Amino acid sequence: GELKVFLCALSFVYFAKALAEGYLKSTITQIERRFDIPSSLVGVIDGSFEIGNLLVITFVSYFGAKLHRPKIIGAGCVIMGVGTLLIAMPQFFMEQYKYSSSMWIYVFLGNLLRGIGETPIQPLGIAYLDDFASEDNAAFYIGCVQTVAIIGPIFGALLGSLCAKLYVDIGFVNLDHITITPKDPQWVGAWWLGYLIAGIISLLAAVPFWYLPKSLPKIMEMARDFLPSLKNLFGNPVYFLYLCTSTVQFNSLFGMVTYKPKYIEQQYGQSSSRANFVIGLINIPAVALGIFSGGIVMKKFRISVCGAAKLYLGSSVFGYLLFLSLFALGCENSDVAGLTVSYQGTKPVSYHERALFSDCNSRCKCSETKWEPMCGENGITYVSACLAGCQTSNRSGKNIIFYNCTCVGISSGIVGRCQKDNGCPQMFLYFLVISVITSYTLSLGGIPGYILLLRCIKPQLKSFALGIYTLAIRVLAGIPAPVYFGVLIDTSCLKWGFKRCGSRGSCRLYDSNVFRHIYLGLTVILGTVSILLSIAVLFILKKN
Ligand SMILES: C[C@]12CC[C@@H]3c4ccc(O[C@@H]5O[C@H](C(=O)O)[C@@H](O)[C@H](O)[C@H]5O)cc4CC[C@H]3[C@@H]1CCC2=O
Repeated sequence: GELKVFLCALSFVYFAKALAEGYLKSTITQIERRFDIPSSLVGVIDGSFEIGNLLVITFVSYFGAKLHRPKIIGAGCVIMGVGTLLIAMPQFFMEQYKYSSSMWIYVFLGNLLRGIGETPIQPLGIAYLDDFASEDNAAFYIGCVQTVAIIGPIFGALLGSLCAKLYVDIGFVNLDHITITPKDPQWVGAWWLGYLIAGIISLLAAVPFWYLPKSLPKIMEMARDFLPSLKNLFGNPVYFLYLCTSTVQFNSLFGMVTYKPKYIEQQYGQSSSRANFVIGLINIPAVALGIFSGGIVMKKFRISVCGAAKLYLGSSVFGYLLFLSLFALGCENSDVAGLTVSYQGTKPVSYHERALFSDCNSRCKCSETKWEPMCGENGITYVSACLAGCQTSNRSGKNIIFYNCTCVGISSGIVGRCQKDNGCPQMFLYFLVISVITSYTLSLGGIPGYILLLRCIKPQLKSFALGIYTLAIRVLAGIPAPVYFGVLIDTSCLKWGFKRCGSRGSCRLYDSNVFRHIYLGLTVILGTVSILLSIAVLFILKKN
């Protein structure tokens, strides 16, 4: 009765939190077309969240275990809603839009408060759900909660896409005078409406926790016992080894997921939409289904702790074994003159021989920086039409065709990177299928992980363990994994882009072989380390 009510309230809170994070991610990304934002501002916006969450996660998890957990969760939800509403404050204060000073403080404070209020949700909520539920149903409840958490960001991104379709000043200025269209690239959307909706939903999600009981059928002592509790948690070998296992596995998973869309873009030549669509709307449902399936399997067969560890190890092994198969599914580099091939059509050229300037385009004073893709009738892609030796351009229908191009004749061409011919879409189909299966298999061992985490510690330290677990994920896996993955990937960049100010943008073209090698190898190595640690965990469990 009351347990189901708490489960529903926690699921709604998880949905609201994930919707807020997904909307933030979608809006920041989609605002790029009009407002050229420095890479520092987006980084600081994300990092204020991290500081706010990490500074209080441990204290809330520990000092809130014996307090009124539902009321602390409700207060955290209220703080999250207040921060989300504060994020949208600058809209009401800035002047009407017409087509970094004293205005981003609102955004930073709103994100800081949101990160602070996010902390009591997972540790205290999961501990409360586990304490008063039967041993069989705890896994199922945690599985449902984590499935909702995984699903949420899809709804957040959908809300972001819906809001970006509306004009920024809707309600403030009559839309009849507005003559601009979203296709016109001076358009900016109503980013504040989604933040207001997310804040309202987060505030409404805190209502049920005021009526939930403290338990189902002082601070000085906590301060004194904090250190012995930490020693007991780290004195437990199962907990420490599973913490290391999860840290390494999430180091692998965050790196794989973060740069998966870019890997698809560069390896298989797919468009920007084609990759984000198959990642957000295909792999995330697979992850959610894997989590739910793991929870259902744990509940139905009454799998014990040893069985949970065995399932974790098996899921990890059978996921990374399938991920190893992605090495075979690789397309070769597209024929690009001056970077991968020379203007004479020679097969791969070394580093020292990069001949962006050639004899055929010698009469052409071209700029090195711009990247406008085009390929001629010979099937060789060129950096831009200027370096192709083209003299005249004709606009036919929706396309532009360049004539009298000297380099290709060594003479017509089309704009954009024309497709890879030697069966690359066929390989892309198998890559997509194997990636979906790998994501499902790897996410299958998610709830057995939590069961292993909760069934091998003394109960009065469940909350203070879970928070540490979360603190372990963000400090060691959530934050670092994108950084060095991106660095090692960018070591394989052949041509860099630039922004309107001069700082280098995202790399426009990578070497397919080195990119695939690094991206798959790092993930597989981290997965192998995680598998070894899981084997150690299973052996220690069998010993005890
Ligand atoms: C970032 C954001 C979209 C853009 C919003 C914005 C956009 C512009 C802005 O002011 C302008 O910023 C420029 C910049 O960008 O450098 C500076 O050059 C200008 O001098 C400054 O007048 C302030 C804000 C505050 C809220 C921001 C939103 C919060 C959530 C979101 O998605």
